Amino acid sequence: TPHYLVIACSDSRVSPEKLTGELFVHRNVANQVIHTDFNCLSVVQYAVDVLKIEHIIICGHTNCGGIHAAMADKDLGLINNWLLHIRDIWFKHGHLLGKLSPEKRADMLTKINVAEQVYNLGRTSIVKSAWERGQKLSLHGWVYDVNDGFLVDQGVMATSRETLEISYRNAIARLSILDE
Amino acid sequence: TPHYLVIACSDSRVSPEKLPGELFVHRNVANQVIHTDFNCLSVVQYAVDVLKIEHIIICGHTNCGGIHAAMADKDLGLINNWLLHIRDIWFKHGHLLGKLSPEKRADMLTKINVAEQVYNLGRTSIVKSAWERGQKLSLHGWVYGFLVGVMATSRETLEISYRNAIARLSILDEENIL
Amino acid sequence: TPHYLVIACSDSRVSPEKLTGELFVHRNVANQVIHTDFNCLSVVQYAVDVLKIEHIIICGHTNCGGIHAAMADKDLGLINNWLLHIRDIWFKHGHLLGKLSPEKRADMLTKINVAEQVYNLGRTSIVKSAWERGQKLSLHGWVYDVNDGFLVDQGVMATSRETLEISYRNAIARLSILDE
Amino acid sequence: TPHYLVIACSDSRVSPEKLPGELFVHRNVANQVIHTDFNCLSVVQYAVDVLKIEHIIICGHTNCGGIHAAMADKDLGLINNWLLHIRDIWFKHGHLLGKLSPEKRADMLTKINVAEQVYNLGRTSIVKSAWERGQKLSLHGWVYGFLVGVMATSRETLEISYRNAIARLSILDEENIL
Ligand SMILES: [Zn+2]
Ligand SMILES: [Zn+2]
Ligand SMILES: [Zn+2]
Ligand SMILES: [Zn+2]
Repeated sequence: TPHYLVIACSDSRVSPEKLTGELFVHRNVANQVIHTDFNCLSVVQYAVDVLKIEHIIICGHTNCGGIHAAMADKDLGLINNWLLHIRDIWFKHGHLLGKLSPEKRADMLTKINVAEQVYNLGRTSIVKSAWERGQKLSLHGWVYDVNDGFLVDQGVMATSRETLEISYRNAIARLSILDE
Repeated sequence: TPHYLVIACSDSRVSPEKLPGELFVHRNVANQVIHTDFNCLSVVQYAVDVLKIEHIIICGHTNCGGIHAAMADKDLGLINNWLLHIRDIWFKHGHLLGKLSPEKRADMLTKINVAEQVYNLGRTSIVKSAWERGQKLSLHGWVYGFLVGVMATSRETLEISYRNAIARLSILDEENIL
Repeated sequence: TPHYLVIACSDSRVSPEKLTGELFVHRNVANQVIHTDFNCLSVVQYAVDVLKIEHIIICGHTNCGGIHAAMADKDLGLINNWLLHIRDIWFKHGHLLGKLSPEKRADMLTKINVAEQVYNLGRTSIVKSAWERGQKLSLHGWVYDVNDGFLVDQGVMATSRETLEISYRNAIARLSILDE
Repeated sequence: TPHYLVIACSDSRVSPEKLPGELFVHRNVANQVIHTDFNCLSVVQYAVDVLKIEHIIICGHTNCGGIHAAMADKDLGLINNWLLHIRDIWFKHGHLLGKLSPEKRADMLTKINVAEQVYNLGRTSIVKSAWERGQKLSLHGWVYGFLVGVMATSRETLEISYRNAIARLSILDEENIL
């Protein structure tokens, strides 16, 4: 029975099964781990403390309607509140996203979003505690592209608090090198 | 582009994409719609108000870990709180479920659970408002090699269809009685 | 420093300080402990596991706008979702509430609501665990009346899972005896 | 009947009712407005849309346990997750805070925190919509024997007032620098 928790986007048309009964699956809009979302956290706590799942994959995707909607900033109603976390992420990386041509930002934000969600998952009390008590647990952030059908392990792979901080830092720095 | 929102369980072996790009998908433990879950409510509000999705399917499944875990009631930690809503639904139907033999109880609760979550979904401000302003929106509760319920198209048919599912489930087959 | 967590209503005009720096305070609409509300649960977990607060009081009040709004069933918007938990409580006790004259139901629902929130608090993983590991912890449900300025310890006092189940049962049964 | 919503901290010694039946009150740990907290959002939506409350006050306080706990970063369990939003705000202002001496850092974060939570409140769909439809609504961020900030009346003045509070807080008194 299952060995991977995958956290993926609700509007991704590639299923996690296809892009990988190994799988325990959470999906939400823009593949978020929000610090205080009982729904995702519950899932994570069950996967780690009960099922002893040893890999968590957060998978984003290009051409993601949740990302595009966080960026366009329309009055969508309740979902805007959900998407504000992604807006906080755009402004965390505002200088970086402003250098790019505007048809290119969404795909940058999509990758940055994945790194930030991994960083959040790694910071939950649940994952911190598992790493502190010796439990073998790895986090991964991937981004999938259906323009291709293909994948990028998005620079973020973490196996301890140490490797989370480092791999988070370097993913962002690797994303800050710009294709002319 | 998407025409269906599927709310399904995180431990389900099968992709909701059994049954491609017509699906918008939310997965959580025991396929719940909790009145006040920002995560599931956000998905529903976006599907309905923004994407104009005209069908919401809550799809449960038999041999559900989350259902079993809610009944075993061990100290699992945080997930126990999430599963408390499942234990409320168990006690709402305690006389019913006690009339089954032990080994049949899980699969009944799985079925009851779907009906209850459809009732919740239909009582959201999101869905009630969409029906009140004439939007076409149908809700479905299914249980997943076949798909074995509840079907709503308005607040009156939600009430009808929920009460019928429960009465229908209250009628016990000999092979299930204790 | 503090020895009581009080959970009270956001629209109550009597403050918990007055009706009791002893106090750590949570307030929300209709003084709820909802199973999966990270906000209240957080508070409870901190009070019990960190501050080692030994008493939790849930205090309701008569003439409570949250209760009245759950009962009238207007399209209020987002808050209706919050108040649905209270609607589930009305229907848990529908036969009992139908016997009463309609000008009397709200005050009955207010008291029943308090018993149900205590029962929920007692069922959290946090409180179950504290009782299981020997920690001294008492729960109380009170209802305050500003028609009077006065109090009723609403039949629900709990110090273990055992006393929670019992005291919950008897509170409801005591509330089911009707004043002709 | 009520004219003020007060969002204050659960560990505050003083009743928000220092400063009677004019107050509708929400209390949580470190007086947060988290974008997706159903509890606080519900209160705000009811105050604004239903009770027609024209003022929202986020009132923080010095010597705040929740702020201290977020900075100490011990393994407290569930509450750590709630306090993570506070640590995000710390790191958003990491260069600022690192320029203070250690024993002054808490009280700066308390002040920053209020400003950040007012910014959150002003960016809610609830508040943005109320401003967009012309409703009179002002937001305030205060820190509590005196009341030592941010004041918003529209989305443009929210932006102005938030940026000014942060720049104003960035100007360091000699007695606070390290
Ligand atoms: Zn997406
Ligand atoms: Zn399942
Ligand atoms: Zn009240
Ligand atoms: Zn405080």
